[PDB]
Amino acid sequence: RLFPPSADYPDLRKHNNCMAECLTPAIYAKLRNKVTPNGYTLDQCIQTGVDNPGHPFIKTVGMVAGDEESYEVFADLFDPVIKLRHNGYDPRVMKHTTDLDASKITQGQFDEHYVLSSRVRTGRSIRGLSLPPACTRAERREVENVAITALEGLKGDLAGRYYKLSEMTEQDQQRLIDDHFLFDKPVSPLLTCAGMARDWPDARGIWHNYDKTFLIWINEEDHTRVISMEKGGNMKRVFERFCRGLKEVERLIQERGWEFMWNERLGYILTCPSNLGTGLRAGVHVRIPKLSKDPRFSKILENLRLQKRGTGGVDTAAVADVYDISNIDRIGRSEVELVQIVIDGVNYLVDC
Ligand SMILES: Nc1ncnc2c1ncn2[C@@H]1O[C@H](COP(=O)(O)OP(=O)(O)O)[C@@H](O)[C@H]1O
Repeated sequence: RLFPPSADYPDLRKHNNCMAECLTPAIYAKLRNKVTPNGYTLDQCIQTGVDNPGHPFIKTVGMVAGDEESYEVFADLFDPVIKLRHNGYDPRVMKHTTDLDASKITQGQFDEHYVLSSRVRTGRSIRGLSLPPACTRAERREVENVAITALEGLKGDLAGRYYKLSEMTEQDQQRLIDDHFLFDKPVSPLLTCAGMARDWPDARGIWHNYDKTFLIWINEEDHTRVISMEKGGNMKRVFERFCRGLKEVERLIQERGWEFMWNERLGYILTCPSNLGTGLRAGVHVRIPKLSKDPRFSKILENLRLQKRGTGGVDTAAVADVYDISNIDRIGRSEVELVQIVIDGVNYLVDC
């Protein structure tokens, strides 16, 4: 690079994201010239946190990984960012336990007068291929190809079809978005500034079973986003389908020699440090008219480990008091333990 490292130091005054709160002159100077084997840089990692000083509805991380090696090469920034975002989980000293045994959720039925729908998602990355911030068009097509091939192996109620977004009409896309089945077009500046809207919709698509109760998003926010959902509040069956579907998807992918990005410190590796560990967001849509307008609601959400979101997701506000309520933490606690903290965390919200 053409200047001293410090000449490139970003202006982060009035930036309220984890990256800006952890970046120091020392860390920046030490990492500016380091690169991953695929050539991903620190400036690319942090660009979204530099360009986006806030967000209208949620606290942001302000950095993304371009590849698996980003988390090693830029550990001096990612590690304190991970600790800050995940309430003390420290990948330098701790390890993460994966647990997808659905039987340990023995009771799971919400009051259907208040809770409209129930959903469990995670993400998975394929090792050897760059993540969405950095992937070339050929890497991204390869991800689609590896995913497509594996998912044709799914049987029974998990049988489904892949739909390329390039071959889907605007009318069919918008329908699926309005019915909470398909991702929005990446217009969010968090995503665009991280390089995650490049070449859209090339190699993006949705795979789903006929009932739309097991869905997989390909190459939007991650390589894959694996989703289980339905109308109502039966979290116990939703999670049994999630665990069964996910274990099979893994086996089908592993059958051809691909591995998921994973290590013992970070659990499953994904684009954004907010989705590390389990990557798991178990949630419901809930009509909480009285509980929402109360001034102490934000304190009850942060203490119960839950996040608030709009009816149309992270970038929207609530409509008709219908709030998206799900677990805030994703690493340090297992998938089982996180589902349990959503079953309990909603019932406090249904009573209160
Ligand atoms: N519990 C839920 N029930 C029904 N739809 C949901 C639920 N949670 C999220 N969604 C839908 O998923 C889509 C993406 O929302 P987002 O907040 O980005 O969730 P995620 O990051 O888990 O994909 C939106 O269309 C949103 O309405």
